[PDB]
Amino acid sequence: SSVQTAATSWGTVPSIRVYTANNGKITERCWDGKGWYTGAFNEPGDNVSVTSWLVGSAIHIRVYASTGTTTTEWCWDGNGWTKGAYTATN
Amino acid sequence: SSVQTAATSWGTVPSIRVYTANNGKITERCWDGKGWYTGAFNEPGDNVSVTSWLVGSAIHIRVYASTGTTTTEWCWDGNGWTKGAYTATN
Amino acid sequence: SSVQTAATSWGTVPSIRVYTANNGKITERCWDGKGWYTGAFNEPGDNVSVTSWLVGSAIHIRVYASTGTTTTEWCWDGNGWTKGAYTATN
Ligand SMILES: OC[C@@]1(O)OC[C@@H](O)[C@@H](O)[C@@H]1O
Ligand SMILES: OC[C@@]1(O)OC[C@@H](O)[C@@H](O)[C@@H]1O
Ligand SMILES: OC[C@@]1(O)OC[C@@H](O)[C@@H](O)[C@@H]1O
Repeated sequence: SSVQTAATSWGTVPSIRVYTANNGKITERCWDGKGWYTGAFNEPGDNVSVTSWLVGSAIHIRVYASTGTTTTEWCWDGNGWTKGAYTATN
Repeated sequence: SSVQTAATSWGTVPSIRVYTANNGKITERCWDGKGWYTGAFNEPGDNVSVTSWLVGSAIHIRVYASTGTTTTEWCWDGNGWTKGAYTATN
Repeated sequence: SSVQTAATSWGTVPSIRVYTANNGKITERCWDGKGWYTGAFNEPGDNVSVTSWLVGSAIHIRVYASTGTTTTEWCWDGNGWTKGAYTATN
């Protein structure tokens, strides 16, 4: 068994976020051009995917964390992570 | 065992598509700014990845669905899903 | 058990890169508008994710290859793949 990752990036420098699912926990490593550091995202999950988009200079991130058949969406919109409206009927 | 997801997004609103592989079947949930709904994509696969690109206002999506060592590419180019030219020698 | 893929794309044609983890090995298939071909990326790993960004017309790619709890970052910046600075404490 190996960890499972998901990655997103924005800008030209760039900024990168790498999410790793490891033993049921998803953590985040961050690059903003001057070294990797540990991000504020730490949530349960066995599987992770991510997407992001810019609006001007403002980044928006969506992380999809799944355990069993339940997927939880986590949202970054400039001022902290929040749970999103995503639902699915798996 | 957990489901496995892949996500893409475009624009600023934005639009988001989340693909979930669950028990050998890949389905699609969609956001266009006003609620999540079930998309037209429903194909067999144990693993999924996705990428997309805009040409002006027109979205193009590629979904890579894998079962065993066989990966099938599915294409959205504005008027329905079609099988793509992707091949690999896995 | 199925192979596991990750995909990225850039431009409008577009260019696409699809990475496949298969039996501990990650390989790359490439589209630049006129057929799929095998890319120069061939590295060990049981899991793969990818992100990319344009700077003008220059593509930059980051591939995250994981075996066990160890993730290795591979970088394309226009002139060959190189190992990146990414670390994590998994
Ligand atoms: O500046 C770092 C940070 O705020 O960037 C946005 C998100 O990736 C956060 O989890 C992360 O801590
Ligand atoms: O408007 C929704 C839709 O047409 O958007 C493009 C694709 O994601 C389709 O599967 C989906 O049904
Ligand atoms: O032109 C093809 C190529 O150079 O494109 C950039 C990377 O995807 C490489 O592995 C690949 O061989």
